[PDB]
Amino acid sequence: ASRILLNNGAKMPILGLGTWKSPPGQVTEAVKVAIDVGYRHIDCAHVYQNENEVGVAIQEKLREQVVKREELFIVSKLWCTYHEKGLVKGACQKTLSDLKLDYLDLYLIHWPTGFKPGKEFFPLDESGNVVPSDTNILDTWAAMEELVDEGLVKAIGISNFNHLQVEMILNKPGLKYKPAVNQIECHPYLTQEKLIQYCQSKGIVVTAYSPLGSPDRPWAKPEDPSLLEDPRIKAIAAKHNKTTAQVLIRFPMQRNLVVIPKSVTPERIAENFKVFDFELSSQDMTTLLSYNRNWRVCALLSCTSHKDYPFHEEF
Ligand SMILES: NC(=O)c1ccc[n+]([C@@H]2O[C@H](COP(=O)([O-])OP(=O)(O)OC[C@H]3O[C@@H](n4cnc5c(N)ncnc54)[C@H](OP(=O)(O)O)[C@@H]3O)[C@@H](O)[C@H]2O)c1
Ligand SMILES: O=C(O)COc1cc(Cl)ccc1C(=O)NCc1cccc([N+](=O)[O-])c1
Repeated sequence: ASRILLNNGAKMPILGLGTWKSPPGQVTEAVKVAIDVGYRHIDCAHVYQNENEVGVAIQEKLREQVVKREELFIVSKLWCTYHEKGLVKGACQKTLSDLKLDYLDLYLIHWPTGFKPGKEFFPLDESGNVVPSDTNILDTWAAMEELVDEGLVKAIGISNFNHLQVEMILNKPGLKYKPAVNQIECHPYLTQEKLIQYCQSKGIVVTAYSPLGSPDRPWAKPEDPSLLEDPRIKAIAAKHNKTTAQVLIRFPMQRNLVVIPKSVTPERIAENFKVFDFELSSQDMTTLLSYNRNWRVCALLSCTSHKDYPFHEEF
């Protein structure tokens, strides 16, 4: 199937286009190309500073009648400086206006860590620690629920929540809507088995981010492993007559995950979508899982003393 059923009763395309790092001068064409070659899910965020340009492409393909709005699944995320109850609707509405949408299919709490509101996305103290917000994830969640009840978003969810944090929301007193999605880092070097089964056992769909290991991440170092260049993965790809990226994308698909590879390269946007006509064997799957090294693209030293920092816990 190309879509997975969420606990809100809506269907979500299991392949989407990521947009973090997509330059504002190239992401309009990248999203236009993606829609033209079949993509119906775009992963966005205010903090990525390119929603206006992504929105230009969405609007143009709607206008061109390449796609209908109902056929699209647009996702964005509440940035950390907007966890306060009074700031959530505005933050959502700014994203909607930029994306030139009247609703989002899914809106996520981007990180469990709330930061001091202001112009700065990472407000810092003199020693470089991030300045927290005294807002907690359950009050932020109640504000997310209000967005559903106002018709601005069809589904709400979370991202980078560890299993204790997911658990806290599922056990929130008065919980009105369960999280539909937990969007987390996942690839053969960070296979996430425990957190994934926990979420799936609760009816929470997991989206895998950085599925290719985010080779363009701005903090990359030489010592770092490289999925795309791992000869063991290259060999599985060769066997299947596919590219390494195609294998890295099909892998989470077969674990019942949604996956959101990013590219601004038209040829790779198309390649990355051509993953619905081959199957990895159980053995291939277990082999790729065996490459786990608990290696994370996404974690910040500036946040490690925040009370809600998600990655001290095992999972
Ligand atoms: N929730 C959050 O905290 C969070 C965090 C990180 C990421 N995400 C989302 O997840 C998306 C995907 O993660 P990501 O951007 O970190 O990295 P990614 O998708 O793992 O990797 C993107 C890198 O791979 C390259 N690439 C793409 N397709 C390729 C192919 N077929 N062959 C060779 N190289 C290829 C891209 O190059 P070109 O673009 O130059 O083609 C780019 O440098 C993000 O864009 C964002 O939407 C969410
Ligand atoms: O977060 C993403 O979607 C991708 O990563 C980005 C993207 C942009 Cl535009 C800016 C900054 C980041 C980034 O440093 N994310 C890591 C991060 C953030 C917050 C808290 C944490 N944390 O660990 O508590 C980690």
